[PDB]
Amino acid sequence: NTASIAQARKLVEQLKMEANIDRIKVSKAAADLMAYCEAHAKEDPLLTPVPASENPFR
Amino acid sequence: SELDQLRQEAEQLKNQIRDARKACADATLSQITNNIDPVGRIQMRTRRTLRGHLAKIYAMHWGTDSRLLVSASQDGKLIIWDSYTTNKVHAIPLRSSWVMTCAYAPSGNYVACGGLDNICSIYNLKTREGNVRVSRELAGHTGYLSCCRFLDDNQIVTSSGDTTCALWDIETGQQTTTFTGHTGDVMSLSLAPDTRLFVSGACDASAKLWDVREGMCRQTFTGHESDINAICFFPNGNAFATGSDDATCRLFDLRADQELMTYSHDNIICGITSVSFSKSGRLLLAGYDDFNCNVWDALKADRAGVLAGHDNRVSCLGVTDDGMAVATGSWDSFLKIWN
Amino acid sequence: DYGDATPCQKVNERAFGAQLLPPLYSLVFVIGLVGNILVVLVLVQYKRLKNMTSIYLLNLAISDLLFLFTLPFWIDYKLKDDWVFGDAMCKILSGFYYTGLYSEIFFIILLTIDRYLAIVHAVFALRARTVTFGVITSIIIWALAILASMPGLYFSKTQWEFTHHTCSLHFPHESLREWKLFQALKLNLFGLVLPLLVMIICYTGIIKILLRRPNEKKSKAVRLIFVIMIIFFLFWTPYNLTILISVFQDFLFTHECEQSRHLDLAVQVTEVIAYTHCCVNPVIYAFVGERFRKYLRQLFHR
Amino acid sequence: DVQLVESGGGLVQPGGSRKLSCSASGFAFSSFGMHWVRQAPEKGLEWVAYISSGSGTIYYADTVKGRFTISRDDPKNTLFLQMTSLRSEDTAMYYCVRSIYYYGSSPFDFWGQGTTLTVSSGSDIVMTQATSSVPVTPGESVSISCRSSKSLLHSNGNTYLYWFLQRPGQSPQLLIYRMSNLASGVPDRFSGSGSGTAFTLTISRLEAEDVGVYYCMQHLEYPLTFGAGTKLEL
Amino acid sequence: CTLSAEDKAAVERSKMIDRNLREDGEKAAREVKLLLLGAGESGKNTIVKQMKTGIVETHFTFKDLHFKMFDVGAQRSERKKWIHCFEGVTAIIFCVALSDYDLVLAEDEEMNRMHASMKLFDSICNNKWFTDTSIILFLNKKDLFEEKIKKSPLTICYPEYAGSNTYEEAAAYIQCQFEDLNKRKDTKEIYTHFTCSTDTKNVQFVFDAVTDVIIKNNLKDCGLF
Amino acid sequence: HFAADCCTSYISQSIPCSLMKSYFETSSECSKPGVIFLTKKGRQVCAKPSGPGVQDCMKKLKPY
Ligand SMILES: CC(C)CCC[C@@H](C)[C@H]1CC[C@H]2[C@@H]3CC=C4C[C@@H](O)CC[C@]4(C)[C@H]3CC[C@]12C
Repeated sequence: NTASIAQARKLVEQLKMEANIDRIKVSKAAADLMAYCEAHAKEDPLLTPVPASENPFR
Repeated sequence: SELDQLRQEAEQLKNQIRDARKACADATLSQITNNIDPVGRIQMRTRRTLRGHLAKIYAMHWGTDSRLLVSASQDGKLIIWDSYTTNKVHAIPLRSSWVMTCAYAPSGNYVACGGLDNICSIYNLKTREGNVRVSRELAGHTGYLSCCRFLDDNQIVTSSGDTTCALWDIETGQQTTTFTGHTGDVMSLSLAPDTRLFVSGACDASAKLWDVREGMCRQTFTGHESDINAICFFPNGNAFATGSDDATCRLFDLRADQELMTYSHDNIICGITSVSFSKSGRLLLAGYDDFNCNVWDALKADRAGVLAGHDNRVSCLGVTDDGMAVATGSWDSFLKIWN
Repeated sequence: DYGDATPCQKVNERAFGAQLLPPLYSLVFVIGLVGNILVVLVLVQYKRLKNMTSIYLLNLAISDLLFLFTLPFWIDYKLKDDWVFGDAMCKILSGFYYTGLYSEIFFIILLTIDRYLAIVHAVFALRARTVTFGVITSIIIWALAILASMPGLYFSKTQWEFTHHTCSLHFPHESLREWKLFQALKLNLFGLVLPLLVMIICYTGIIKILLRRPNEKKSKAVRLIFVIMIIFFLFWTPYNLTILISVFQDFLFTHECEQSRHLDLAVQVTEVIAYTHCCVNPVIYAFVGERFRKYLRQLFHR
Repeated sequence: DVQLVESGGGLVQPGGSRKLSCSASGFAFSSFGMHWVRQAPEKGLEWVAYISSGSGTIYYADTVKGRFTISRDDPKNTLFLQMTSLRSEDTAMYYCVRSIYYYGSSPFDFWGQGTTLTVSSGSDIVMTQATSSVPVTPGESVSISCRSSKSLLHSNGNTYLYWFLQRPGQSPQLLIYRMSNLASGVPDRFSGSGSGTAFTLTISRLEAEDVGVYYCMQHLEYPLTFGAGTKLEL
Repeated sequence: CTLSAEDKAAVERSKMIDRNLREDGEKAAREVKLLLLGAGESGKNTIVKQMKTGIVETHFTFKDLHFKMFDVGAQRSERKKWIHCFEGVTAIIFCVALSDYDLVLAEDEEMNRMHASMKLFDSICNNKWFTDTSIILFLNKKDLFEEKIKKSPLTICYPEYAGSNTYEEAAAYIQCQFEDLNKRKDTKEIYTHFTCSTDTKNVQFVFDAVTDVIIKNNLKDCGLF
Repeated sequence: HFAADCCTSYISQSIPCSLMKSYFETSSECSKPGVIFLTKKGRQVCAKPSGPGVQDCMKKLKPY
């Protein structure tokens, strides 16, 4: 049945495009997320709660 | 046998991809965030309770203005809430009471819902007549509608039990792009902050990064042992978190194409229904079948806090765009705002 | 000259009663109060699950609490052999006592009719067993209890016996017999005849349904129904019979002062007997159900 | 289309009774609260009566209190005003006004055509429009002012100022429904700004159709008080 | 009261919304919910016709009682993802075809249709969401069974059968085989009816079974259980 | 019910109210009404409320 071969091909090209991807080391991606979290630390009301005068749900 | 040759080609391609991923893993997130000061104890408190739904709540979505909410229950009701005063702004009767998802448009002009009817209904909030009307009905899926998200007033993305996703032009009612490649039911969607990519998680224990404009799958991520029920983007768009029936949350990085961190506990044996990040991305909030919500330190993978107060399964979460509050909704028919 | 008629002093019977009544009253009070406050705390919290049965059971608990509230004052009166309170206090306590009695009985009747509608007319009960009707019928029942408690409040007063005080009803002269007959018969026909008749009819219907295509749980429910009827009958018939005899103690007894003191002892003992039904009710109507125990366990765990 | 058509206005003797009716078409009448506003031949708008959606709250101005009754029949979509003990001051053109209230809503957004009634023979906020008339030429920017007795800024953060335009021979049209909030179908040329007790409406690139009388209203508390009216000419 | 005029009007609107929600909930609580399940297509459509592409809802009224029946056929997705949506259903109506014992699935040749029906019944009956809900079982096409049992022995599907090849014992055996799958016999009942393409009493049977379920729930509420 | 003291018989002739200290109207508990009296020597006395002179002198006695 040609359907099985067609499905297998489509999977083969999908893995072909997935294989040719430029990847970076994890040591740099982790550094990027850590830097993003450090840069926006003070803007997070859930991590550093704001005074009750500035809380719309007080 | 051509089929055997194709299968062996696929296997060796998968081996090559795994080898490249292993070659890119020179360190782990845990050995880099080792020197970070821990968050401490997160103690959030209920500021509002939203009453009026008379059945299990399945979905909620925050407005862009961080005051307005839409929630959907098996009453056959959509409710739009003012969270500051607890006033009900709108109550929308649904043609089918089996809703599983709801979305609120970034402009604030439209609300979307759908479920076991296989249809995505788009509702106009701002009419001259003064009532909410059905703007459009989007048909074309053959399995239940599990998640929908607006790109603008005219484009919306939906995921289904078809194993497919679909991008729709609302004006014409026609399906503009179809995203195929999953083998099990797609349960969740999350849009990138720049709205040019999807992540979708499915019942085949896989997540897939999609390109909206081309309609082709950019990347595939695996690692869970069971169905992925929830997925959410990191605030900068370079990572996403997934929640599953196996009780673990996982962090995946797009550029490194790997899994970075796992959030699990020995005392947690239930599935995860929903995940969300805070504004800075440092806290990962997940709702459980243990009838509550956990707050994880997304860089340490430590448990930082607990939100208890629901008498049934926590089904839906949300964080406001400015990060002031969290909203939780459960099967006990209540919504709670936390600060 | 007055050396022909002399009253007999019931000091021996008062002394004996002071030693037997309070030691049982204290246990009745503690058990009934803990049970009924527990029932109220459990029922108040579930707002959503409120139905007409919850309304009736809550009001039954309130009635029992009122009646057990009168008990400490009576305990004190028995212990100190004197009334240390005012006339207004006597009137308020009599009103509270008869209100608790009559409201308890009427709310038991309401619970029985609720059960009859829920089981025998289950389809019809969908449109009838609503919280609004529960609240209204509760208002009428409380009004009827207050109206039936009027003679107690109107006639009761305190008067002085020779270094002590007594709260008594003190009905008008030359008409004690007719008013005692009226009050005894209202207690008899609204305490036994009407409640027992309602229980017989309603539980006959309920047991008739439970025994078609029987199960183990239905047999257990039938057993519980029989227990309820037997407990009500044996706890309330003694008191009512002794009251009805006490009304006509003149003719029935061939002698007096050696026998109506025995009658007085009988009255105090059946008083406790009828008093303990306020303790029995939370067990009978609240504790046996699975949902009540389950939500009670949730109350402990929260 | 949204439509309010009014009837029952005519010549009447003093001390008589007349009943005004306002049929509603093209919208959900039950959802909207309804107001009656009158304009005398002196042409200053005055609020008269308010009936809420569901009839829960009814408010009346002091002048008409006790002689005027406001009622609504939701199934037939009709608003009624019953007037008794009619006085010469009562002669005016009466307007049915639509008004809905929720977070982010736009009240006073549609006005009726109006009907003419002819009669033969201290804590209120005062709204002050200093300039009676402004001669204008098309293409220039024009600023209109509205001073207020008390600050209109509530503790919520809302300033309860409304701007209306009445063109010659037409009913008033809403322009700015809260200070700096622009109504639907209204060009971006109109802008509103102010603080506390001082207010301003700015028109840029003025056009011919802008000619008319501009009114300013407060919605902070009842009774609702209008400004005197500023006229644009030429 | 520290509220603007428009804030008070907004609260009044919210209160009216509350009253509308309460009225809708009161109307909703007084109707019967029925989940209609069947392996393949047994008699399901005929049952729906007698009692009168996602979930299909059917409304009807019998003897002053309102019934809503939900057909989840044509939903070919993982059942364990949407079955919990019917946790609070009043009853489950399960349709099984009696004539479909010798036949095969026609998708997989080895498995009999009756065994597939029994597997579906076992999955539904012992499902964790349906612990305390009852099942009304309809054994359809009995007349077509009558013509087939007298030639085709039932041993084709149930080899352990040791009775006579006539319809009384065959039907009793099938009913017993289905009821023996109930692994929670102290909490839920199974009501079995033998019906046909031309029967008028199926709605009456459903009404009686639902009356029993309502009485049982009232017993649980009143405290007699 | 506290088993109050009450009379079982009445005096045939009018009680001289001069030989008295105090009076009591009998409680409702006993079958038949009476009025208790206390004399100088202290042994108790009673008669019908509608007797010959009980209501004539009962006011003349006061708790003072
Ligand atoms: C002896 C006197 C003081 C008794 C006075 C009792 C009256 C005034 C009080 C005592 C018990 C009360 C009831 C207790 C609980 C309920 C159930 C509630 O959902 C509706 C109101 C209702 C029905 C209350 C109404 C007020 C009530 C009837």
